[PDB]
Amino acid sequence: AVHLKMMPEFQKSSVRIKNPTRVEEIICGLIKGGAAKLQIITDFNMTLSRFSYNGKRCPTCHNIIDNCKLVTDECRRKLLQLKEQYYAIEVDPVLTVEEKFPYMVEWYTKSHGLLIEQGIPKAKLKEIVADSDVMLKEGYENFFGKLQQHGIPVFIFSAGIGDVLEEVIRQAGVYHSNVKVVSNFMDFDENGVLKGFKGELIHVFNKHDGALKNTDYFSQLKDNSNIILLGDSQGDLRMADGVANVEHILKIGYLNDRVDELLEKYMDSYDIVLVKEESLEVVNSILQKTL
Ligand SMILES: Nc1ccn([C@@H]2O[C@H](COP(=O)(O)O)[C@@H](O)[C@H]2O)c(=O)n1
Ligand SMILES: [Mg+2]
Repeated sequence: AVHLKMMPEFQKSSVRIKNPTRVEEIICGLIKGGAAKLQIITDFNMTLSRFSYNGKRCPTCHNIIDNCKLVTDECRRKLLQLKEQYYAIEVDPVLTVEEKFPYMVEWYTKSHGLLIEQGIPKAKLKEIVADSDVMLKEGYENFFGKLQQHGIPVFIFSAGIGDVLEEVIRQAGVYHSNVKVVSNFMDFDENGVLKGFKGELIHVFNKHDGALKNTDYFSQLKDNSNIILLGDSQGDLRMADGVANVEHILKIGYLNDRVDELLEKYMDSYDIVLVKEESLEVVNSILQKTL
């Protein structure tokens, strides 16, 4: 049997679990299925990457571009101001998802407009990422390493910028063959210069959509009926909506901001809530028991 009381990673003050006996049962289910039945569905920004480090806020994939040498200071100022205004709406505890939705569309349209005007070259993304302040969560090597060792499908579903994300994990040497990325990918002109974004916009509150547009991926993993889902937003709860068959699903949520106002809602919707936590130690311990 699984006993959370016997696992010290589960007793750390950052770990908030509303239903410990249900979390035990789910983890027991994952262990029973082992590698053969497991798949991962995870968010990127502030879920696999850090929210802050040494008392400083860390960048999202968009922020990497916002802050880089290939954007003018005037543009960066506009982008900072958009970030201030619209992040405040994104995390606002008083608004509903449906109230936030149009403002998120609008943030993305305005910010992507401004990035396209700057003409970001594809060939420069490597240096831009190498010079950024992006940081992955503590334990990321063992997370991606254990998963690849056992061939576990990992679906990274991000409303950020796909080219940036891929370059972060590529440089960190964890972009292994088991990793699939779905995000907003840049569209480049004949010069290799940013001219737009491909496909349909993925934003904070429409991941349900993209989840269903990936049923080919999910239909090939019908046997992978045990799901670990990681996110930091309420909008990440929908990332598993396209899975073919769900037998056991564990939802782990990183609560990084407005903690007192959001704790109850996060504890009601995620099986495990990780409060101001910059490591993957909890999920890594579950993997250790499972694989
Ligand atoms: N222009 C933008 C648009 C979104 N974002 C951030 O990117 C995040 C989406 O990426 P994830 O889905 O990977 O978390 C949003 O939660 C938002 O805070 C940003 O930092 N700048
Ligand atoms: Mg996120």
